[PDB]
Amino acid sequence: AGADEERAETARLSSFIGAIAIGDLVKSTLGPKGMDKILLSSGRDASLMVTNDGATILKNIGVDNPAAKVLVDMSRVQDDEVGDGTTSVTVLAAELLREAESLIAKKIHPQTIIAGWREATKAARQALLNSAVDHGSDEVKFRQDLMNIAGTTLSSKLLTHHKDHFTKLAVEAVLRLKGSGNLEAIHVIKKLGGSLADSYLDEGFLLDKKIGVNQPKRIENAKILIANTGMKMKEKVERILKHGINCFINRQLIYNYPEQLFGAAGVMAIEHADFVGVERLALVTGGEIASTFDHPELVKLGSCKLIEEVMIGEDKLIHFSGVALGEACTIVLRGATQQILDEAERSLHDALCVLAQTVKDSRTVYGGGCSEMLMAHAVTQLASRTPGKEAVAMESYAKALRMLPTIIADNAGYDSADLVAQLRAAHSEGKTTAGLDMKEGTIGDMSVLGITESFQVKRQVLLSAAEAAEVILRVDNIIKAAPR
Amino acid sequence: AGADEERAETARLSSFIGAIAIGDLVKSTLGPKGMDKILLSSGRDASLMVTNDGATILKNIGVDNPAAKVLVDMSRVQDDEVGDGTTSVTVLAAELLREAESLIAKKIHPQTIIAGWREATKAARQALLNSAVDHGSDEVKFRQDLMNIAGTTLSSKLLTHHKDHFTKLAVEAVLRLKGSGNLEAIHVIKKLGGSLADSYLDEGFLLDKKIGVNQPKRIENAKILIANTGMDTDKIKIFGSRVRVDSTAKVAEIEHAEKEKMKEKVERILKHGINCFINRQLIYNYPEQLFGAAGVMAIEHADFVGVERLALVTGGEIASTFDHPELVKLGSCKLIEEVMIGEDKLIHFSGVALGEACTIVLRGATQQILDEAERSLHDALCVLAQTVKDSRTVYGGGCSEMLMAHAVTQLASRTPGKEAVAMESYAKALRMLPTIIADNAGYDSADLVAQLRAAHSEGKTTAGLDMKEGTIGDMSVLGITESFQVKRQVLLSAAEAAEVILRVDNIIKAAPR
Amino acid sequence: AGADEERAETARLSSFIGAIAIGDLVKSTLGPKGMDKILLSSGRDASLMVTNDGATILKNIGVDNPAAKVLVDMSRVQDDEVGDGTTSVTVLAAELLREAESLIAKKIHPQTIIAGWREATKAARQALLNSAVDHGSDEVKFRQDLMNIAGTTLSSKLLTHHKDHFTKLAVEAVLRLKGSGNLEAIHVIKKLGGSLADSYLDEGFLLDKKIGVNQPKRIENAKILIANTGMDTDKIKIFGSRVRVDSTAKVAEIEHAEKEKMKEKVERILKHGINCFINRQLIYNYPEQLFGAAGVMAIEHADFVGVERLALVTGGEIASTFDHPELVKLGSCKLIEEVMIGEDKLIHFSGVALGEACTIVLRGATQQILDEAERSLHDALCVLAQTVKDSRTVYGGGCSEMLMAHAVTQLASRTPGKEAVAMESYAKALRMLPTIIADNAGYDSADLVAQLRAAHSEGKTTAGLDMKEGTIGDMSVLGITESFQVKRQVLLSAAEAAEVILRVDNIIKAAPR
Amino acid sequence: AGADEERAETARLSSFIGAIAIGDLVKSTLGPKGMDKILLSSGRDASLMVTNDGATILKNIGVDNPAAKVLVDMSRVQDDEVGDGTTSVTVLAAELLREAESLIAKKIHPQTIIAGWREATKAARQALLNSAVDHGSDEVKFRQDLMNIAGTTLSSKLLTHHKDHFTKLAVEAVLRLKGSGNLEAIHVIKKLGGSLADSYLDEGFLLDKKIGVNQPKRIENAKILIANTGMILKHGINCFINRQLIYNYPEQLFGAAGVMAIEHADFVGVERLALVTGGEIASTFDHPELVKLGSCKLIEEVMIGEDKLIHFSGVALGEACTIVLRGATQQILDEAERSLHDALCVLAQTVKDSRTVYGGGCSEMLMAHAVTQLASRTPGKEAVAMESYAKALRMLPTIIADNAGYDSADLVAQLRAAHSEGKTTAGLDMKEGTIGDMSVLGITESFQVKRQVLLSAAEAAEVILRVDNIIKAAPR
Repeated sequence: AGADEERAETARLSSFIGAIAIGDLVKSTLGPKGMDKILLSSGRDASLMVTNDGATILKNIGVDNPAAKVLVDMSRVQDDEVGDGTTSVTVLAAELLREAESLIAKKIHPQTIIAGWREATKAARQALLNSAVDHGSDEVKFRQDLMNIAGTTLSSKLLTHHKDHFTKLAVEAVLRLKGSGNLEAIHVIKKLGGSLADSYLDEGFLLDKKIGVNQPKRIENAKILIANTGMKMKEKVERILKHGINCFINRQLIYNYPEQLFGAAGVMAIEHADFVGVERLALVTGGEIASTFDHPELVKLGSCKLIEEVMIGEDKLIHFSGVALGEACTIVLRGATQQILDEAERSLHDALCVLAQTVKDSRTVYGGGCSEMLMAHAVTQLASRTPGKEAVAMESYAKALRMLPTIIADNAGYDSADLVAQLRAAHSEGKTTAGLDMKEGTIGDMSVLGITESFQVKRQVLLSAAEAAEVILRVDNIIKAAPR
Repeated sequence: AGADEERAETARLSSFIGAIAIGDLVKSTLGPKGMDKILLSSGRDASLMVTNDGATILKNIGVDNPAAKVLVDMSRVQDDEVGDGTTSVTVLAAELLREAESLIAKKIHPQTIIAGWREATKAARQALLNSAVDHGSDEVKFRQDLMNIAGTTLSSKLLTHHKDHFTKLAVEAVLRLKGSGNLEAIHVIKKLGGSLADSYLDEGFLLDKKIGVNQPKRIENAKILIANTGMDTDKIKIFGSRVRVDSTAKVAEIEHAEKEKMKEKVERILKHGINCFINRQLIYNYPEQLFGAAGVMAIEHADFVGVERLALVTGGEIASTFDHPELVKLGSCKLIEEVMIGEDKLIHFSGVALGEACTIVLRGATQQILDEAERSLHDALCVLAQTVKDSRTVYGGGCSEMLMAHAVTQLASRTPGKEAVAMESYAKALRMLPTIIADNAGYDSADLVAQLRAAHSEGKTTAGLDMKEGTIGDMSVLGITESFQVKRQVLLSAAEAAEVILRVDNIIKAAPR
Repeated sequence: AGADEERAETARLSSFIGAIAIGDLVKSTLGPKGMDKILLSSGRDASLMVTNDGATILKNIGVDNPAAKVLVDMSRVQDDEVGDGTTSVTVLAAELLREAESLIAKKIHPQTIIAGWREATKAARQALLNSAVDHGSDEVKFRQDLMNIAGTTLSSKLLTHHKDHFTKLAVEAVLRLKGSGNLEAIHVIKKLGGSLADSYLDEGFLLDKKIGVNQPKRIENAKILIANTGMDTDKIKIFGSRVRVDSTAKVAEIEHAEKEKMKEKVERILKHGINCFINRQLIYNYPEQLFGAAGVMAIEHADFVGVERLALVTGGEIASTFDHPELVKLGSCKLIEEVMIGEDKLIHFSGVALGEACTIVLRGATQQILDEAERSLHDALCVLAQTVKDSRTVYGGGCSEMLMAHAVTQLASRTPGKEAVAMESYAKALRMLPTIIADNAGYDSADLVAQLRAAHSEGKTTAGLDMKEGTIGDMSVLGITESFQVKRQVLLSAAEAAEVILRVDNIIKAAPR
Repeated sequence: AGADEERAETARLSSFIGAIAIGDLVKSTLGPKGMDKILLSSGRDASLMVTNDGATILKNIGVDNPAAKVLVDMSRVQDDEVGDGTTSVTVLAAELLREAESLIAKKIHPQTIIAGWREATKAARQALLNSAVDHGSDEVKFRQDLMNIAGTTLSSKLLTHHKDHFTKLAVEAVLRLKGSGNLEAIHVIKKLGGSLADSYLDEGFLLDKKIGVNQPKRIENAKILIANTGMILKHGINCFINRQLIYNYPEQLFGAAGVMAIEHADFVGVERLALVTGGEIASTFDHPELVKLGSCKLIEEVMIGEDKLIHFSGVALGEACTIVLRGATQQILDEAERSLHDALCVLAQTVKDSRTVYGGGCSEMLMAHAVTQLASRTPGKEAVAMESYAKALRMLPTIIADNAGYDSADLVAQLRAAHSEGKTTAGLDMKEGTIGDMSVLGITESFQVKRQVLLSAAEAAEVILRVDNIIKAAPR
C-alpha cells in the first residue's frame, strides 16, 4: 500500500539526483566544441542515435520514475518561439541544487529562500537590458544575411571547416521562404560528389527512386499522378494519353503490366514512393484526390513546369521543379566526398530553424560565452544588496554562471583552470565583444568571428530556469495516475 | 523469540506514539509556507491526491494496528460546523500525551486528571466572552469583505505572495451566494498557464471537454440534455461480428437502421430548441455530424461528478432512454459557451435561474503543485460562508491564544488540590501555538515566545504575531481575524478526542520478521 | 514456557495466572471512576473496539494459550437474568486463588477445603437481611428514580463526563415501561451533532427511511397503515424477467392487472384520510407515484422490530391483505414528520395516545466513541427495570463489603478444625474491593482502608467509601445504592466457578511443537 | 587481509581527517559563545583539564596516529611574537582542505594547486593597500586608543557585558609602557567587589600577603625595606618586604614597633616594586638608610570589596603601574588571566606598528568582495588556488554573527552590502544584532595580528598536501 511518500531531506535528494545526471551529458554539447553522443537499443528501437541537440534526446524517452521528464518537457515551448542555438537552459537549473546542501546548514525555512527566485527575475533584467544586441536587419540584406548565428549553431557541430560556408547558404533558403508559415516545406539531401563549395541550390523538390532500367530520360509540361491504391492496362492508357501524362508517383508496390506501358508512352513512374514526399508534393502541385482510376483529369491537379531525372555526377536522382505554390522548396547539397557529408544532413536542419527566428527577432547577443561571463561579474555585487534571507539564495545563482566558462573551454581541450581567470578579467573591463576562443585556447573578440546568439533564446532561458527550479521545491513528491 | 505482548508502561507508549507520528506530518501544514504531500497507496484508490489539508487526508485512510482512527473521524463533524483554517486541533491533542510521562510521577489517579478536560470546557468558555473579538459584516460590504481570515488561512501556505490576491477574490463568491440558504455547491479548478492576476471569475459552472472541431462557438437560452445511456449502438442481443458484406445492397439494411437513431435524435431535439447535450460516457459518431449542422454542442465522456452538481444548478432532469428530451428534461436557460481562458479552452455554464450553486476559477503557473491553488480555495471558501453566518470573529496571528494562556496560568496555583496540576498542564499548551507561527515564517522561535508574552501581558488584545515583521504588531491593521465558531468548537473537539486516547492504552501487534 | 506438559502442581499455576491477568483489566471497570480499554483485531473486526462491559469483550475474543475462556463463557447466563452493574463476579473468583499458595502449606485435602465456600453459603444467610437495606422503589418514585445504580453502572464507562446525565434520563424511560407491556418498545439511536446534553427524549418512535424526495413535508391527524404483505405483485409462476415486450399486443394484458392493485390502494386510502403508510419489506413502485399526489408519506422496507413497537404505540392494527384499511386499522394521530438532525436524514413519530412506549435519541459525532453510546445506554435500561421489581437494595461504594468482612473474620476463629482455615481465606477476599475503590479514587489506599473498617465496625450500614471525599462518608446522602439481585447471584456462582478449576488435575493436550 | 594500505588519494584522507577532527573542537571555542571542553589523561596527567584557548591545550601533548602535531607547534612562536586574539588560525587552515573535494572535479594538477600558496604570501600583501581600512593609531590616541581589537579578543570571552570597558582601560597602561622602556614591570590580578568601573588602575604595585595577626593595620609616611638575605626605629620604618623565609624572633619586635613586614614576597614583584620606589641596595643588615631608596606617599592594607590586599601607591617614577581587574568568580574568571596575557601583547605591537584595520569583521568582508576580482587578474592555474582562499573569508562573518545569538543568514546579506558600498567603517555589531558603524564603536585591529595570522593558516594547510605519508609500521 504505497508509492513514494518521501521525507524532507530524502525527498530533496531525489530532485538533486535527477539534475546531476542530465547536466554531464548536456555538458559536452554546449558551444562550438560540443560532442555527439550515441545511444544503443536492440529491440523495438533499431540503432545508436546520436541526437547532438540536448532537448531532442530527453523528450524521446522515459527511462525511469524520478522527476525530471516534466522539467524536460518545458524546454520544447522554449524551442517553439526561438529554438536551439546551444542547450544551456537545463544546466543552469541543475546547478541551483548543488548549494541546497549549503541550505541544510541554513537551519531554517527553505521557503523564504525561495524569494531568491524573485531575485533571479531582477538578475535576468540586468542581462536583458545590459549587454550585446545588434543595430539593423533591414530585410533580405546584402551582407547581413548571415555569417552570424547559423555559424554559432554550426560551430558546435564539428563539420565546421568548410561547413560554415553551407550555413551561409542557408539564409538564401530562408529568404525565399520567410514571412508567415514558420518552418516545414524544405527538403535536404546529401550527395557523394566533391566540390569546394560542398553545396548547390535547387529550384525544385528532390526524390531518389526509379521505375526501372527502361523509360525516357526527360519529360516537359509534366502532369503528376498520385495513387492511394496500387496498380486495367487499357483504362490506364486511354485516360493517360489524353492528359499527356509525363510522370506517375505511387506510394506503394506497382503492378508489372503498366510498367511496360509507361516506358513506350514517354511517362515516368515511381515505385514505393515515400508518403511524406508525396504529401509535400501535393502541396506543391496543388494536390488531388486519390481514388480509383477515375483519378486522371480534373480531380488531379498537375503542376506543369519541369520534372526530370538529373544525374549529379554519381547517384541517380529525380527532381520535381517549378511549383506554382512556392510555399515548398528543396535544396540539394554536393559535398567534399566525406562521411561528414552525412553529418551535413544533421547540420541543414539546424540551419533553417535558427535563421527563421533570427530574421523575425531582429536582435542578437554575442556568443561563445561572452554574455555569460559579464553577467557573472555583476551578480556577485547583487547578493550583497538583498536582505539576509534573499542574499544567500541570490549568491548561489550568481556562481552558477561560473560553470559555463569552464564547459566551453574544457570541450576545447585547453586547460579549464587557466581559462577562467583570463576570461573574467576581460569581461570585468567592460568589453561585451570579448569572449571565449576555443580554437585559440584563450580569449578573443567574438564579433570578428561572427558568432552571435538570438536575443530571444536568452530572454526565455533565464525566466524558465528560475520558475522550473521554483516549481520542484514547492512539491514534496509527484507522479499520479491510479489502477482500477 | 516472542509474540509482541505489551505490558502497562509500553502499552501507554503505543497510544503515545500514534499522537506523535501524526503531529510531525501535520505540523508542517500549519503556519506560512507548509510542505504539500501526495500519498499513493494502490488498492481501491483511484488517484494520487495531494492534500495539505489535514482533515481530508487523515479520514481517507485507516492505515494500521495502533489506535488513532477513532480520534480522526470526529474532526469531520467539526468541519460541518466550521472545522477549518489551519489544522491545529489534532496537534493540540497530541501534545497532551507528552505530560503523561510526568503523569506516572503523578502517582495518583489517571481519570481524576480527566476532570481537567471537562475543566477544558471551563477553558473553552473562558476563550468565549473574554477578549473583545471584533464586529462588522453588515451586507456585501466594501472593505471588511476580505484581507482577513482567508489571508491567514492562506498565510499558512507558500503561495501567499501572488496568492493573497486570490484569497481576496473568494469573498466576491460569498457575496453572490448571500441570502439564498447556507453553504453549498462550490467547485474550484486550476488552469495551466501563467498570468499576473492568476485567476478569473466566471458567472457560472466550469467544465473541460469539447464535442469536436466543428459546431457553433456559443449557444444562447440553452436547453441541457443528460443521458445515463450512451449514444452507441451495435452488439445488442444479435451479432454479425466485425462485418461488411459480399456486395453493395445488403450493406444498405444496416445503414438504414443507423439513420433511424440519427433521425430520432434530431426530430425530438429541434422542437425543444436544444442548445447543448452532455453525456456521461462514450458518444456514438453519427449524432456529431447532426449536432454540428443543427448548432448544438455535445460533450463526450463528461464526468459524472460535474453532472450531479450541474443538475442542482439547472433544476434537474430525469435521465432515461431517447424519450429523454422535451419535459422529462428540465434544462435551465441563459448562456452556455466556451470561453478562451488565457491559454487552455474551457466550457462555461452560466446564468442559472435557480442560483443556489456557483463556480470560481483559479489559474496559477502549470504544475502538479498548481493543484495547490485548489487546496487554498477550500480553505478560503469554507471560512467566508461562515463569516457571513457567524457575524463574529476573533483576532488572528495567535493574539487569542496568548491572552488565554495568561488567564489559565494564574488559575492553576489558585485552586489547591489534585485539580491544579491538571489545570496548569492545559495552560502551557497554548504556549506552543505562538511558537509554531514564528517557526514557519522564518524567524527564531525562542526569542518570539517571550517577547510576545510581554505585549499580551500588558493588556493589548489587538497586538499579535506578525509573521512578515518577524516580531509582533497590530493584527487589526493586517485585517487577519478568525471565525467565532471555529474557536468554540475547536476547544471542545480537542478535549473530547484527547480524553478517550489517554484513557485507552491496550495495543496488539503481530510480529518482527 | 516454550515446552509444556501439565502435572500436579504445575497445572494449578496456569489457572492461577489466568485469574490474575484478567483481574487487573476488569478491576478498573469497578466504581464511580472506571477505565475503558480498546482492542484491535483483523478478519471480522473493523477497528479497535472500546469495551467498557467486561462480559462483552471476554466473549468476543480468545487471544492466548492459557486457560480461562471457559470461565468467561458462564457469565453470559448471568447477564440475561440481570448481568450488569459493574463486573464484580470474575474479580472475586480470581482473588480466591491468591491464598491457594497458602493451601500447599496447608498440605492436606483441597477437596476438604472446598467445604469452605459451602460455609460461604452460611455467609450468604449471614448476609441475608443483615445490612439495613433500602426501603425505597415504591413505584415510579420521584427522587429515587435514579442517581443510583445506573450512575454506578455507567461510572466505569468512558462517557461519564456527560453520560451520567444520560443515565438519569433512562429511568424516565423505565417508568413508561412498567405495567402493560413486557420488555418491548424500546429503541434508541445516535446522531451527529455535538451538544452538552448529548441526548433527546422523544415522546414517540425514531425511524430513518424515506418514500422518495417528493411528498408533503409535514402530516397531521395522521393515520398509520402497516402491511405484512408487500405491495409488489408480478413474479409468481412465469416472471421471465423484467420486461419490455414485442410491440404493444401481449404485454397490455399484464399491466392492466397491475392497475387493479393501484386503484384498490387509493380508493380505500382516501376515505380514511391516511397520512402515513409503513410496510415491513419491499414496496411496489406504482403506488409511490400515487401517494405523492394524495399527500401521503410511506416507508419502504421498514424494519419489523421497529414496526411492532410502533403498533403498541399507535393503538395496534390487524395486518392482513389490502382489506387492512379503515376500522381494522387503528391509528394514533398526533404528529408524524421528517426532520433533518445535524447531518443524517431522519423522521420522527410523536404524540402517541397510549403513552406506554417512547424512544430516546442520542447525539455525538460518528466516531466509534459515538458507537460506544449505542450499547452504553443498553446497560442503563436493564438495571432500572430490576430496581422496580426487586424492591430490595444495598448500600453502594464498598459499604456492603466492609461490614461482611468484619463478621466473617469472627467465623474463622470461632469454628474449630478444618472449617476455620477455609473460612478465613474467603473473608480476606472481601478486603480488596474497598482497596480497589480507594486506588481509583486518587487517594492514598493505606489511610483509606484503616478509617473504612472503623466506620463499618461501629454499626452504620449507610457509611461507605467516598472517593470524592478521600475519606469515609455517608453513602445514603450521595444516593448510591446497589440492587439486591447483583449481590445474591454473585455469591451463588462464585462458588461454582471455583469448583470446576480445582476439582480436577491434568488437562490432556495441545503443544508448540 | 586488510592491515592498512594508503597512497595519494587515500594518503590525502588521513591528512584531511586530522584537520577536520581539530576543527570541530576548536570552532566551539571561537566567538562570544565559545565553549569549554574537558580532557582526561593518564601518565603524568593527574585529572581532567579544561583549557578555553586552543593554543595552550594543543601543545601540551600528542594523541595519535593521524598527522597534526607538527601543524600545532607553529602557533606558540606566533603567540610569542604577537599572540592569541581569538583562536582562529587553525580553523582557517582546516577549511582550506574542504575544497580538495572540489579539486578532483577540476581534474588538472593537484601539485601545482600547491604553487597557489606563494600566491597567498602575495595575497596577505594584497589584503593590504587595495582595500583602505586604517586611517589611525597616531599616538596615545584620543577616542581610538581602545574599544578596539581588544574588544574583539574579548568578544569570544563571556565577561564582555562589563569586560569590554576593562579592555578599553588596558591601552592606557600600554601608552605609559611605550618607548625605549622595555616590556617589563606590569602586574595584574583580580578582586571581588562592587562599583561600575569594575576595575581600578593604580599608581603603584599590588601584592597579597600578611605578616601575621599581631601587626599594625595601617602605616603612613611609609619607608620600604627590601633584603636579598633572609632574616629600624631611626628610619621610621613602616613596611619591610623580603623575598624569602623570615625568621620568627624579629616578628614579635615588628608588631609592637608599628611596622608591617611581608614573608616570602615573590622576587618578580619585589624587582618591579624596586623600579617603582626608586630601588634599593639589597645587602646584609647594613641595608637601612641611604643605601635604601624608599618612596613615601602611602602603603596600606585595603579591603577592595571583600578580601584584604596591600596596595603600594603614589609612585614618583611613574614608569611602571599595576592593573587590579575584577570578576564574578569561576574557572571562567581564570580566563581573564588568559585574556590578560593576550591583551598585553596586542598593545605593545600597536605602539610601534603605527598601523591598524577596522575590527568586528569589517576587514574580512571588504577583502572578500575584492579577492573575488584578484584571482581573475592572475593567470588561471594560479587563480583557482587564490579564489578558493577568497571564498574561505565568507565563514568569518558568519562565525562572528552565529555566536552573537542572532540569525547568521540574515547577517551575511546585510553585511556584504555595506562593504560593497565602500565605507570601511561599517561592520558586524554583535551588540546590535545587525550591521552598524564600527568606528563609532571604535574597534580597530592591530596590523601584526592580520599579517601573521595569514602566515600561520598557510603553513598549517601546506603540510597536509605536500607530504604523501606520515606513518610507520615495522611488521614486514
